[PDB]
Amino acid sequence: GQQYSSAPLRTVKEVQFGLFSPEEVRAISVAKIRFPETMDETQTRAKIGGLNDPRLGSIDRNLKCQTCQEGMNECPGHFGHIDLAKPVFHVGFIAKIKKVCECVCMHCGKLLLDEHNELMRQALAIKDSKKRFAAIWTLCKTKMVCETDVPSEDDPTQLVSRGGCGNTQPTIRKDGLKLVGSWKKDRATGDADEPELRVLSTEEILNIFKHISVKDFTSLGFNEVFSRPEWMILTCLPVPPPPVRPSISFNESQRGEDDLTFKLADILKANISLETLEHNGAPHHAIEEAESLLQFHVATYMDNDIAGQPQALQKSGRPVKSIRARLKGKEGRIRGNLMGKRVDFSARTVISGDPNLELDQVGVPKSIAKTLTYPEVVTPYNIDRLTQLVRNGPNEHPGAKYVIRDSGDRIDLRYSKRAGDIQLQYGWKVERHIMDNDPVLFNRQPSLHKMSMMAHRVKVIPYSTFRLNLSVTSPYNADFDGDEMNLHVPQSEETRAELSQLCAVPLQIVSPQSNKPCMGIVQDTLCGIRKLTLRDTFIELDQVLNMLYWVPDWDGV
Amino acid sequence: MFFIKDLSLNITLHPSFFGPRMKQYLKTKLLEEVEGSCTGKFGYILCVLDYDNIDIQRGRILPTDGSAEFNVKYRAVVFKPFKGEVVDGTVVSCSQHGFEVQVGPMKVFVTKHLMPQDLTFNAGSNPPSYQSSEDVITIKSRIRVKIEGCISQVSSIHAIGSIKEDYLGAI
Amino acid sequence: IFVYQNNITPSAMKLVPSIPPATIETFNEAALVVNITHHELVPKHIRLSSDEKRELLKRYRLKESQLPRIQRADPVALYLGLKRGEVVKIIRKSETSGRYASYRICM
Amino acid sequence: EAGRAALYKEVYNVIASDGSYVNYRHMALLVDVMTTQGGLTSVTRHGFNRSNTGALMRCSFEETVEILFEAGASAELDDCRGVSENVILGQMAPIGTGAFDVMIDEESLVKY
Amino acid sequence: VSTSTFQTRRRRLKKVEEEENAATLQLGQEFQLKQINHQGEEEELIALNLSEARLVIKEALVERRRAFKRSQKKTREKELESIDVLLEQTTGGNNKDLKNTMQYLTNFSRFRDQETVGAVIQLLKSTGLHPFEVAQLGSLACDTADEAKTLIPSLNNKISDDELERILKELSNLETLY
Amino acid sequence: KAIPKDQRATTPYMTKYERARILGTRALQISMNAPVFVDLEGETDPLRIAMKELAEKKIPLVIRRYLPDGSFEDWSVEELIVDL
Amino acid sequence: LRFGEMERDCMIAHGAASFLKERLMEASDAFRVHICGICGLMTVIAKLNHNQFECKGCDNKIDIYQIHIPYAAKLLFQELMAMNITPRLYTDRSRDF
Amino acid sequence: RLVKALEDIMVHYDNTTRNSLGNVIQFIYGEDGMDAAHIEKQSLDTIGGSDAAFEKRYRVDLLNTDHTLDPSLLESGSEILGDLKLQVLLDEEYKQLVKDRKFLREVFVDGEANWPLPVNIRRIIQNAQQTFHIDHTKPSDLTIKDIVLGVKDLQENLLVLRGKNEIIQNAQRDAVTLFCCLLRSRLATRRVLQEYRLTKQAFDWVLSNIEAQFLRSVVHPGEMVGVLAAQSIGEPATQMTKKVTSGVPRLKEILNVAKNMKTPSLTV
DNA sequence: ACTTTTTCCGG
RNA sequence: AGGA
DNA sequence: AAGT
Ligand SMILES: [Mg+2]
Ligand SMILES: [Zn+2]
Ligand SMILES: [Zn+2]
Ligand SMILES: [Zn+2]
Repeated sequence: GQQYSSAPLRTVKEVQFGLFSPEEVRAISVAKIRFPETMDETQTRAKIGGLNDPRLGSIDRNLKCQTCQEGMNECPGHFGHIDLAKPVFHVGFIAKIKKVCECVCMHCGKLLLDEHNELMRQALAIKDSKKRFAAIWTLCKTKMVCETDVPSEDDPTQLVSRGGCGNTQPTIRKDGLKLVGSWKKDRATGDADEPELRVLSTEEILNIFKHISVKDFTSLGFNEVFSRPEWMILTCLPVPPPPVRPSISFNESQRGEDDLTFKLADILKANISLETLEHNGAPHHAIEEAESLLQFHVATYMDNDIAGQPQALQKSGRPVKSIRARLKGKEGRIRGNLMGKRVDFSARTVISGDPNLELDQVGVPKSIAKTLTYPEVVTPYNIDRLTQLVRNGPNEHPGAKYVIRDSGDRIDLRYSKRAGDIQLQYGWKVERHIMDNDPVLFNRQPSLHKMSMMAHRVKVIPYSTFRLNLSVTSPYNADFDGDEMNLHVPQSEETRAELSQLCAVPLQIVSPQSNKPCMGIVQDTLCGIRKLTLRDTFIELDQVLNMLYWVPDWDGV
Repeated sequence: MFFIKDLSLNITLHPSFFGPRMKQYLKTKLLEEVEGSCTGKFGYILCVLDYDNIDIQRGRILPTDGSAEFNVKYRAVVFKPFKGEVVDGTVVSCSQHGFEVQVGPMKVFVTKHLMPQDLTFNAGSNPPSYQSSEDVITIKSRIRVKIEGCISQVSSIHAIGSIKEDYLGAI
Repeated sequence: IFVYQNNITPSAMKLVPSIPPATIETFNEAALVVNITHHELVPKHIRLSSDEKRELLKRYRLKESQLPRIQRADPVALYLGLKRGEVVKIIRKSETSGRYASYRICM
Repeated sequence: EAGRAALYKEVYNVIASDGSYVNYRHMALLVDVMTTQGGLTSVTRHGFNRSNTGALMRCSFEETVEILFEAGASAELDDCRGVSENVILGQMAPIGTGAFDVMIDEESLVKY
Repeated sequence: VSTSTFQTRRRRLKKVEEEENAATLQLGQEFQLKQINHQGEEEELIALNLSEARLVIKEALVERRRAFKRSQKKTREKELESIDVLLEQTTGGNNKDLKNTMQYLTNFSRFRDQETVGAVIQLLKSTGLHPFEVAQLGSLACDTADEAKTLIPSLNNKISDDELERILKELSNLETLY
Repeated sequence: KAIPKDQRATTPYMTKYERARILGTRALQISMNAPVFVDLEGETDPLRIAMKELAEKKIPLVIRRYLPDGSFEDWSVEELIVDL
Repeated sequence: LRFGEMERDCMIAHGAASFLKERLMEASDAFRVHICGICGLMTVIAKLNHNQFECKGCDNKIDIYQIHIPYAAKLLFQELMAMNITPRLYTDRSRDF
Repeated sequence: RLVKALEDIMVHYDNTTRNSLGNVIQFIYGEDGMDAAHIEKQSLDTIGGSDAAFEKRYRVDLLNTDHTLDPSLLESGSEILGDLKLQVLLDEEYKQLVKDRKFLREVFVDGEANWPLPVNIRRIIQNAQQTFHIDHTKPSDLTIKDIVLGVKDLQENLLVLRGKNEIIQNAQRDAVTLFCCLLRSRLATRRVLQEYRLTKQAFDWVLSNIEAQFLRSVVHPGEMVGVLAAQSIGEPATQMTKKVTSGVPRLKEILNVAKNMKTPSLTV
């Protein structure tokens, strides 16, 4: 249950994507984030002012968050930060970094081609940011020299100086996380034969990226406000709060920290070695060694499943779970937690056919009706019935499980010392049992049809199976050979209208899939209906009279 | 100073109020919040003008809660003070530190240091006073202060002022 | 329109845009042997005026983007000499309505 | 235009082969979607999923992270017109029930 | 929830400069010379000289008592008692600010009559000064042009000394003798 | 931008979705103890009440039909034809 | 139980906009956050008790909104931010169309 | 894929079929603007038969002693013979019937008459017969103006798109072309009088019903048509069990827009 | 040279 | 490891 | 089993 907030409530109209500037990370940050140690202020069970809650979110459950006073269910996480000793590439941008080096001068930071070249001014025209970059790259990738002077937009005899620097451009190729270039050179007009082979430093690529003009990077995919190229190179790493990397604290004295917590620790661990290594008597090879390891961890934390094979693995052999891996399809945030969801007010059991049920009704076993609960508001129309169900308790059929006051507090009728003496008030919700003739959404998975999920009238019945009319067998595609089905219960008088008025079984009869009725008379009834209608088939008074009474809407004639 | 600002408050009405006395209940609920309210953005909202012609507009029914949200377009008299603004006000409180001045809805305090040197604190008077070679500044006395700086404090705006410069002080 | 048998040399092709506002079209003779427009599957395409396209957009409250597109290199877009931005009205037969009119803007 | 008519004929035939019948409009729409682009746009990860619709909508299928990485690097703006974006935001999607808005008129209330 | 206005500036990420407010007539973003009314038309800023402001609230609240008694169907020291009664009627009482304001105005007003406030507004709204200078000129009683130009240091070169001193003379005549 | 009543071009008839959202909305309000605009001739279900309110076109709600461009047509549940 | 992609589809098919919203919020995930009106992030240090709001970084103690999104979405957004990506959420629109 | 590809597509309040970008997929849903549930396979009688049998059916010649409508068909029978003014209407009428025959023979090349269309007219007429207790012995109280103009008037009201402009009005005439075709064929002067034997009331009733039933049949702005289509192809796909690649793998080949196809063929 | 999907639900 |  |  979440508390009242004086803050204007709106809906999200736009999602403006971008990159975090290192300046923003240091601003939004509630803590920095210096010690790999989780908590235990020298074994003393409570969070260290180093990693998790040096003002972040909050473990302990009891003991609320130091910053947003709220605590647990209300307190979102609070982001921190780690100021990295040397800059490092963000894994995901490794090639959009490389491709930007390929378009710009590796010394002056100017586009290798401009409004002077015609193929370039053609690509510069493109409106789609992704396609405009695509064309600009395929053009500037070949340009192996930064041009000093280029022929004027008329004659080759008079040449215009487009911009300074003449320097030869390196032939950039990647070596799993590192960018190694190979400058063309000169030496007595020839050379290469054997060029200049040196790996491009993260910091030098950054300084060039900083120098790329607004107009320039803007001509490429980029945006000056939300995504400048310099921001693809990580300077200041954001520390995600505990809600993101929960401490699965089994029992009292036993940690159980998340993989992301371990991985961030490894980053910190490596970041400290590098920092000290350089500040101290710098043995150079040792630095480029400790740097490359930091690049590894910062990389493997976001994505662990990289082509350049060392797959960072927890000492257990089992690899560390990437942030990428967490978001990756079918079962995994987007697909498994957002597009799909495990829900409440849902029930499932074996299905069985009933010829005495109506087309649109579903047989609901008592046990399930007694568990599933609709929240009805105490109104002058219901008050009297409602109190009787409240009195009836959570144990007998037409009964109720909870009562909810204006004060927002839940009253468990199963335990309340006031379960008998309970006087309802208008505006209170009574969580009553699923009763006869309530609309419920009934579905049989897979669900490749709009008709695989239809609304039905509840019919509370004995025996553990969901009973269903035989003609509705086909749309769901269910047989009674051990097939099971789902039942979802609407909570609003509004979500109910949607079920009853749009997706009820009778509405769903004549299908748009093939402009024909999608339900008919199947099995027994079909077989008997033939046998019954032959010219040879005659029925005596006795039976006729029963068959007439059996039709519920009989004229009595 | 003292403005006539066109503003608009989004009010969110419960369905039990969807009776004829709705435009009535809304207008009252507006005055409930807006009137007497104080922001740093617009200052003290004091009085809502033209009650009869308050624009309720159409209330949009909110998805899963039956409540309707209306943007109430209205016009009111506001008061937002600024630095450099010279205000006339009556004294309220007085101490060894200085004196406070009531200017409309806001209290402006004058430091002993933001006052001429000649005027000194006379503790031995009922009530406490500030005594110049010619002037006497005490509780009920009228003053003219230059507002030197403002602070937006929750449900108010307090300011610091000086009666040091020319054509300021006891009136 | 230049109707060639086997090829137009890359030297010669470099002179096609060089004379504006006039426009030039290259056409391999061997392609023209049969008219595509006469085929069963090819519906009537109609070039719209600047005033007609202005109206189509007003009447369906569209931005140029929001329209189905025809490629500049499209057999029919070539046959009709469609320039980028020009719209074709495609009057096709419908098993549903009898006559359905689509629209395609030139890319 | 002929590509459309061919592509439909070809689709329709797969259906009628198995014996089954699907109303025109359905196959018509699929065909028309692949087609409106100006050419044959595959119902694949690199086909339709590589179009100009909102990042979240696109990320709900196949390239997810890589999609979102680009979304940030190019500073994409999701319109939030798509279904997928409203399901992800826990909002009422502009679908059926949500394709319009409901308001009270004070005048028509003080009338009844 | 709080109050919004006609100014719909979309500060996309680019937060600040929230530049100072002064008698450089550089007041807020909100309190700008060019504004937009309900209707959408560009209207000028409305600044009131306390008396112009007293008569506004007086009117507003009086006409409010009318509407309240309509729906329910089915001399300075003495102006203060009269006012402090209307507040008890119309206002929620909780508005300690309006009660304080109404008294402050009732006392500090230069012009008592509506007829008088009109003539002040005429005389002043002909100089072309910013509504703020116009209010401060009608609010602060001045004698030397030096006085006014020193107290409203926005005036500085916007008017002749002799001109401001002609206006100051006529303002002194209009001043209703309590 | 808002389309004037005299210039409206949508159905004079009410959509299946409009009707289903009106009954849901009125049922939610009637259930939230809202004022009911018709004699509840023995009626106790907020949907049945809402259906009756609609039957006598006595629902004070207004459908804002939005167009792909953002422009819209405001139509009253009073004016909308319920053939359905 | 599961209300997966396929069941989402059928719900979209019927046109049950509210039913789906409710199935994914009320029936499951539903959570409330405080977001900055300047940099649409869950940055806001909402002390919803003392009525104090703030977003240091923006120095915004005023332009703050309340929003209802699934808890998994608060998560996704934090995870995207964890990887330097900013999924800035805005309550108004600039683009039109 | 079929779903994820089409999800965002639905019918808007301008009968236009659009995606999340507001880009037009179809100008009117399924080329006619009708809900697939409201459509039924009906026979377009004008399509086939001998050019001779067509004449026997739809031709009325008030200027000929043998091809006029017998006074047994209508009360006007006697006074209607030789009326030049009415023959202009029956000619107008017959001239459209022939235009339609030739039109249909373009749309449906093989002459297939069984096409799914809204409003089951066969039943409207059948029901008028029991509703009004149609006497196949007595002459109708219908005028030739009543029948001919009557159909013309109904046509003006079979509305799909509503806008007051040529673009929309032409689009409207278009989307309604085929239905009118059937309607004119089923409501021709001779057909009404000789076959059905409807009276003025019965005819007026048959008309208003078509109108209402037609109006009823149009798609609902909000219809999630994208997902609907995706599923209406997707599900039948699940029930799948010269020699060219067919079913599931051919469909797989299709959506993929695979160039390297298994069974390429040309039909010359 | 190089990547990614594949119907729905007790331990 | 197992159901439809 | 396909396709950058
Ligand atoms: Mg089975
Ligand atoms: Zn917190
Ligand atoms: Zn250079
Ligand atoms: Zn912020």
